[PDB]
Amino acid sequence: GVEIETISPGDGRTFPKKGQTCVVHYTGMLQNGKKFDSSRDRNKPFKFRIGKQEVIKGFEEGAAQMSLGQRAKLTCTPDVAYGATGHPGVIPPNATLIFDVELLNLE
Repeated sequence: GVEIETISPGDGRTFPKKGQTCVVHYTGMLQNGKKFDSSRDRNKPFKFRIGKQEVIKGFEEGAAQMSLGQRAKLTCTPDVAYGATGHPGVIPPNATLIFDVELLNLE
């Protein structure tokens, strides 16, 4: 269950398709917790492609439901990212993730 809460500006028409490699200034946030990840720290804005199951399921659907210049606010359910397992030491079991996602890409 990916629940978008869009902060408005962008274009709203350049939608991500297959065979497209995109660039995101994401920022992790644990719900009822602190930060765990930020692409804004390293200033390398995480170039990745669409469809090849690189990212988790919750971030993959939320990326496709955006457009260029937009600023979303994800809420990834446990069953789509880690909630059975949990990423070891970093993400606990049965976790619900919060993402500040900005798509400033190409293609």
